[PDB]
Amino acid sequence: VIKLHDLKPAPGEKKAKTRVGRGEGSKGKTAGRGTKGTKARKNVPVMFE
RNA sequence: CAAACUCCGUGAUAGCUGGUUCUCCCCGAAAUGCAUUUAGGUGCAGCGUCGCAUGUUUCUUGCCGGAGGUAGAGCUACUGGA
Ligand SMILES: [Mg+2]
Ligand SMILES: [Mg+2]
Ligand SMILES: [Mg+2]
Ligand SMILES: [Mg+2]
Ligand SMILES: [Mg+2]
Ligand SMILES: [Mg+2]
Ligand SMILES: [Mg+2]
Ligand SMILES: [Mg+2]
Ligand SMILES: [Mg+2]
Ligand SMILES: [Mg+2]
Ligand SMILES: [Mg+2]
Ligand SMILES: [Mg+2]
Ligand SMILES: [Mg+2]
Ligand SMILES: [Mg+2]
Ligand SMILES: [Mg+2]
Ligand SMILES: [Mg+2]
Repeated sequence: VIKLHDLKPAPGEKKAKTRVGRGEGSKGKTAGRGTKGTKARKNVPVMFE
């Protein structure tokens, strides 16, 4: 018997989103951008070497 | 006031400064080279990580084959110098 409550997503379909910057517990204070730098502020184009 | 004030383009633009919030488990860097209107930025390769693949090809020692050209030494051997 299938009720609307027993539905199960398949193992591995649901990968949790990565909420960058939410405490030193997981991703803290720099959001995986390292310390100061251009990538630390906005970005650099796809082109300029 | 070395270009008045209010509104608007306007979230002007900031390679600069600050800040970036709940827990645990696993691995774990560099401050190097090259290039750069580049030197406090950035990209490539090394350095980490995760996955896949080759599953030891890697490591240590012993022995073997090797080329050096340093320490030292030498100079009636040269270049110098006494
Ligand atoms: Mg900071
Ligand atoms: Mg720095
Ligand atoms: Mg950086
Ligand atoms: Mg006025
Ligand atoms: Mg407007
Ligand atoms: Mg505009
Ligand atoms: Mg602004
Ligand atoms: Mg900007
Ligand atoms: Mg500061
Ligand atoms: Mg460790
Ligand atoms: Mg083997
Ligand atoms: Mg030998
Ligand atoms: Mg020999
Ligand atoms: Mg000597
Ligand atoms: Mg002698
Ligand atoms: Mg001579």
